[PDB]
Amino acid sequence: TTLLNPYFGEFGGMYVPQILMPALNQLEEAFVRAQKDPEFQAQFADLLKNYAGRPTALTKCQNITAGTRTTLYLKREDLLHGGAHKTNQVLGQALLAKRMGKSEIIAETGAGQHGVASALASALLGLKCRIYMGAKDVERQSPNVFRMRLMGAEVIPVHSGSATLKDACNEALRDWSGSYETAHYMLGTAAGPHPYPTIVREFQRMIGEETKAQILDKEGRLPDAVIACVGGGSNAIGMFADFINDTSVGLIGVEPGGHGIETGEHGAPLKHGRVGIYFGMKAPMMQTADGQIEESYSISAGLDFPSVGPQHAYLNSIGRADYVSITDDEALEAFKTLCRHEGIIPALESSHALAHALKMMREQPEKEQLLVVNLSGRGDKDIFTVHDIL
Amino acid sequence: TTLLNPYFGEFGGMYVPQILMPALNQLEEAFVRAQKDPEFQAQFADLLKNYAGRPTALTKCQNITAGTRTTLYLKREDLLHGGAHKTNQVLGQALLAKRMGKSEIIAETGAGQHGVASALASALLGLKCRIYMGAKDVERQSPNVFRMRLMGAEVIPVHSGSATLKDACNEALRDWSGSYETAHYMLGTAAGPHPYPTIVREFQRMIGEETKAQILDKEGRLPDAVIACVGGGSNAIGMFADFINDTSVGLIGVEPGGHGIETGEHGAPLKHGRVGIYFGMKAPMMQTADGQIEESYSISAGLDFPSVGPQHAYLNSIGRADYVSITDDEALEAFKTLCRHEGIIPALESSHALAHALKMMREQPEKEQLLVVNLSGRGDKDIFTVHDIL
Amino acid sequence: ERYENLFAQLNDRREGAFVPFVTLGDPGIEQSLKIIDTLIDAGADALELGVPFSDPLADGPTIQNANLRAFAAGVTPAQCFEMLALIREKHPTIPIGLLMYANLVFNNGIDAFYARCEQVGVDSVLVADVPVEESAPFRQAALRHNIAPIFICPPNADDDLLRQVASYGRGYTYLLSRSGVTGAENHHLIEKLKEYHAAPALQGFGISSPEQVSAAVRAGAAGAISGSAIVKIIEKNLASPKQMLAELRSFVSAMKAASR
Amino acid sequence: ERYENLFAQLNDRREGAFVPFVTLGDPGIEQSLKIIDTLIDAGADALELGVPFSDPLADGPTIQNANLRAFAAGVTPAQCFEMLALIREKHPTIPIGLLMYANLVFNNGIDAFYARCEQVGVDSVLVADVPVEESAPFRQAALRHNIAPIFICPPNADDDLLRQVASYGRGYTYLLSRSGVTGAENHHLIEKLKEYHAAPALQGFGISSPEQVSAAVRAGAAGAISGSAIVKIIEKNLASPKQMLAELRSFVSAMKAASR
Ligand SMILES: O=P(O)(O)OCCCc1c[nH]c2ccc(F)cc12
Ligand SMILES: O=P(O)(O)OCCCc1c[nH]c2ccc(F)cc12
Ligand SMILES: *Cc1c(COP(=O)(O)O)cnc(C)c1O
Ligand SMILES: *Cc1c(COP(=O)(O)O)cnc(C)c1O
Ligand code: NA
Ligand code: NA
Repeated sequence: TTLLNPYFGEFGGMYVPQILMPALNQLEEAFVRAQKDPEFQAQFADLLKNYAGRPTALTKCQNITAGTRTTLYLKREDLLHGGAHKTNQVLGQALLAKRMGKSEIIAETGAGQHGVASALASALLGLKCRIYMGAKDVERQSPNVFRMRLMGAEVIPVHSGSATLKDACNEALRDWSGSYETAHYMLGTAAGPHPYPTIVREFQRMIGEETKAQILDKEGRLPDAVIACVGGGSNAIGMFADFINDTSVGLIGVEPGGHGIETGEHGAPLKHGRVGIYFGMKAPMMQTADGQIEESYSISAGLDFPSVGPQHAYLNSIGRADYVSITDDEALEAFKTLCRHEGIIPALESSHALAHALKMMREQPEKEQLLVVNLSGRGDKDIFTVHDIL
Repeated sequence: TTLLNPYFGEFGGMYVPQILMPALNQLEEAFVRAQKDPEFQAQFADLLKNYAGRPTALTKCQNITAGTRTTLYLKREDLLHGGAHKTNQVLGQALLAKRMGKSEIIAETGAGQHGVASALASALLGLKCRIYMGAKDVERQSPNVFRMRLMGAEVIPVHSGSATLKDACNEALRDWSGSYETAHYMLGTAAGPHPYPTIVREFQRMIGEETKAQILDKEGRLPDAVIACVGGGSNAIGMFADFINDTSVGLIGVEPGGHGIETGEHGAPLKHGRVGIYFGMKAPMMQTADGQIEESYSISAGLDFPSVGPQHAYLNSIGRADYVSITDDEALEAFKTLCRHEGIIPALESSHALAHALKMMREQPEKEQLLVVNLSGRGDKDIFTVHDIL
Repeated sequence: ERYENLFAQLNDRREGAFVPFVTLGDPGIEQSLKIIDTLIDAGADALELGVPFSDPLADGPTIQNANLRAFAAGVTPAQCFEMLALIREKHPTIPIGLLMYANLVFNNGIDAFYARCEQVGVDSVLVADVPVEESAPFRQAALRHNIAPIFICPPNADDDLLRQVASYGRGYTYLLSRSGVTGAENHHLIEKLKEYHAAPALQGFGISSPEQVSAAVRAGAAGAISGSAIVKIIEKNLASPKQMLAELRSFVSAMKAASR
Repeated sequence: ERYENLFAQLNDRREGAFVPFVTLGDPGIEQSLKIIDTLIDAGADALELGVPFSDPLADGPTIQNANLRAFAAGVTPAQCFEMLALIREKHPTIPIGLLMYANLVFNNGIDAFYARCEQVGVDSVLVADVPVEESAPFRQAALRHNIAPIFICPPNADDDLLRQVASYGRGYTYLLSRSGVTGAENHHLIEKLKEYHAAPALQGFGISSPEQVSAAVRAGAAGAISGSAIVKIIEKNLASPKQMLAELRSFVSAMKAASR
């Protein structure tokens, strides 16, 4: 038995080899006590504030919405140490690891951002960091790899399977099944076996709590909708969490549509995949008709998770949240538009969220709406990519 | 005559062609009134807070100083929108430009960071941006150039002279001498003709004001010394300003020593150059025995200004502030050390400041000292550079 | 049924069971079927067969490569069930157990997967990524179709788990010799399992030498499962089918010999 | 002295002064001296000579290139003063004005630069980046060494500036025809300057056509200065010294002719 519910409706669970259950049970228990431990919270908040840079600003866009009745605010997680929202949760999981007496950290990474965040939190807190990365990604993410090494993290390429993120996720679990005693698996998104979906959300929840207080302060009211891209689901659920009970606030998740849904080359498992059991959870995913797991495709490398967090699949099923997709080209246009009119280079990941807000505005220009887009990260990393395409 | 003193002791002045004096006088006057205008301040502070990310954190280093009696804090300007402290001042100069009815912006840039900051402030405030860059730098700063273009700024290469920063500074003044009526010259450092040294300092002054309140809060006392690298002098004077009257606080400026002072290949004009008249000011600079201006050399491209701000030359002469140098290798070691023990990638520029703090600590480990280093920027931009060297 | 029978017989002959594991379709369909016929001829008491899955997270390199070779051969779950039927048609009494990953079982409906196992003649199913806590739907479907749901007893097993594995499992109990994943180059439980009337224990993971089989049986286990050690012989002889079967016969006979 | 004399003479002959400007040492020492002798022979009333500086921020492309050519020739300030002496030795009466940038004057001491100008026979010095507000040290040093400190009267000049330029300047007043920098392809003041007893005005910047000289004199100016237009002839004939001098003679004579 567990202390917390491992399922969100029919999605979730703990589908891991029997050998790992005690590790999972130990983690849930450590999390539940840390959550009630004032000393743990003070420590977490201290690092978020004095080391990461929280609270991040909530910027009102004054040029981009000209000529419409849309007021758009951007939650600036791009201003967080590391350049992305991932930093919030790895700092918490690292404190959790220490609380359990663990001295090593295992992490999986695709685009490399989670790897970098895991490495920086480890270096800061004196933990040994082991990072698994698909050989194909290692090759395409040379900069992030050097960054990880520079921070003392060990980067191990994974040549098995497709040699991408899903294969790195496999290797991390394999490693952990044998080293759970001294090492902690720092999962990178709000997915996987319980209690990770729950832990990662609670450690990303300050994004939505800050936004709410910030919008209430600047506009005297809650937004009509908050929008966030969904790769695995952490930045999105982090933004959604505090608004879930405010039924008047729309929650919109944007999955990458790649070259277009109809082309089959996308990364939108939540709305265009099929429920399966993988990576320790029951959730919708990219899989063949045979049940073999497939990769997610997108112009932005950071939305490569072939599945999605269970709480999202759940929020969708009960109609609390809506999920849409945005193609590469639409994300590109949103990327260019923000650079040119607001002087902010957004991550191609976050551009998917921005592109949808832009669409809501443009399709109904006279509609009065207060929107908040979660700018999950900065796009310096995407400069060359957008360069060549252009 | 002018409203403010154009000189700091014997350094400073307004050594520009006669045709530009009225532009200078108009700017000083606009600055003096803006400085007294509550509406202007509210606007400036608003942008700094909700758009740039101020106040930046003051991080206590807990690993790097282990085994010594040195307490080291880092002022995180690396967490500022844009990744560097330059953002603070360009936002203010942009508001100044609008206040004067100017609609265009002229800027010079070497490493490209000032160009990027000028471009982002222009895009945000609806100003047309023209940026001059030495052809040699354009070539070596491909990423920053694309960033500038991406933000709608015009980047014009300068093939004259050495085709580096000093030549770009020349072209900007040439351009301005003929377009001062509709355009404003957004100088990138606390140097040049009055009132730029004064304006840039006042627009960077929040760095030191924040630090003081932050240190007083965390340590209950003022630091023993605050340290900052000096390329042209803006991040340094921004940090120093608020502490100048607190005589118990040491002010230390670090110029790049390149391959070593004795090799002649450095960028430390303040302590190893000779007073000359150039770029509209009387200050120490890199020049031949003949009086021809020379380039500053350093592993970090952002410390390429062949001279130094006049207030620094002045603070040094009266012994209020001390200036030292740090070689490429020392900056490199400091760069690696911060990545590995604190999980922060510093700009190679800021690493010069860090390297000196490290030296103060290491040379006298039992000396009790409270130090603050101004982490002027992040080093993502330096990853490949440090890569190859390594 | 088939497990009960096999175990009754082995007990009378005072010997342990040797169970080889191979991936269906490795290195190809025709060669895989030949490999399997050789394993049985050489002395295997039962078979543990894996269905090629894209993300075998409980498997070490050796078997990860076996899956790749299988996929490279165009092998699909449907083709596996075809092989499974042909194998059963040739060997009516040997117990056949499948080593599965959850998605391949869940894919087209849980009950439908077991119904297919039943009609093909499969005896047991071990779902590697389904712990006892999440097994309800799986074991019930297995029972409804007369398939034995196999459960893993890990070394870090506490009493509660022991009791569950004992009452939920059937056919045999998979006993983990260590933590980690499958890999050739890598008692209190046995007694407690017996105490709780658990199905005969078969030890697995790392069993590559004949003496390991002797020791397993001596420790109280009904037999041993060996996979990577067998699969390694396949990969090392890819270029020569003949030598592959010869070496397979030799290894298997030596391993079964040790079970007596 | 030399300016006073030149201007007295020109007034009697009812003509304006034509003053060419070239960079000392462009394209080389020997050729530069020849170019200068040709300018005088062709009709120049005075010379405005630039000393190659590394950062000529008040200069357009044409002259920026002249400095480069000079540096490429190894020309230094010391060599310029050597040329300056040879030129004076050959032409005892022509006024010689130097176009300088502040650092080259400040370098080894302000007073020392003017002392050297005096001993070499230089008549005036125009420091391009020193406005009247910062000129105290410079004009005083100039006066002490009998050198005329030249000041620029820009088009956006207000009355106060006018009065200062009038009382501080000597020899001649440099009148800016426009804002911006030097470049060939690019009255109220004149009266006020006369009212305030300013030294004879010489208009400069953009003067490249003979009619421009006529118009300048007609407007009330004592003459015109032309630089880029002259330097352009040098760069365009680099490969042929002979044609360079020929074309220089032609342009200069045409320009001086227009001053009458
Ligand atoms: O000889 P070895 O170590 O390859 O064991 C193979 C055992 C059979 C086996 C193959 N794949 C597995 C995945 C999970 C599991 F519990 C058991 C197995
Ligand atoms: O013909 P043109 O436009 O090249 O003018 C040349 C005038 C002489 C000249 C050469 N360099 C200068 C720098 C400043 C200044 F006030 C005047 C000059
Ligand atoms: C990691 C990342 C994402 C995707 O992860 P989620 O878990 O879906 O939040 C999105 N944006 C940025 C900038 C990221 O780094
Ligand atoms: C521009 C820059 C500097 C140098 O400029 P100063 O005017 O000397 O402050 C130093 N550090 C960083 C990161 C910079 O971008
Ligand atoms: Na996904
Ligand atoms: Na400098």
